Amino acid sequence: MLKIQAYFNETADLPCQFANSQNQSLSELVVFWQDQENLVLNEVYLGKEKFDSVHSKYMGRTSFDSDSWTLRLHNLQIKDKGLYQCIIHHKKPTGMIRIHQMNSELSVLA
Repeated sequence: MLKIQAYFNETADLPCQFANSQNQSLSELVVFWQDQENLVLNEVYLGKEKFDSVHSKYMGRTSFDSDSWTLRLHNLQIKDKGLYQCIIHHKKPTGMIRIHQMNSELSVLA
């Protein structure tokens, strides 16, 4: 289990741990990040960020980097500690197929 540690009011990079052996391009994928309570942190629909699914709890605090397949969670709260998940779908003309998953344990120290 990937364990991350950051401090209160600081920042954290939640790793998606996607080698991309599938060699997909972002324009063909749908990337989601949700917390232990299945709340959306960030969503990148076929390459474009979609904020109408993001929970207010995260509005303005996330930023996804495709180069590293990492979501950056800003302005950490002691309440942000917990388990997070990266979920990547390959959107086929039909619908979607899940091709990846990873969890990260974020510890926020005061």
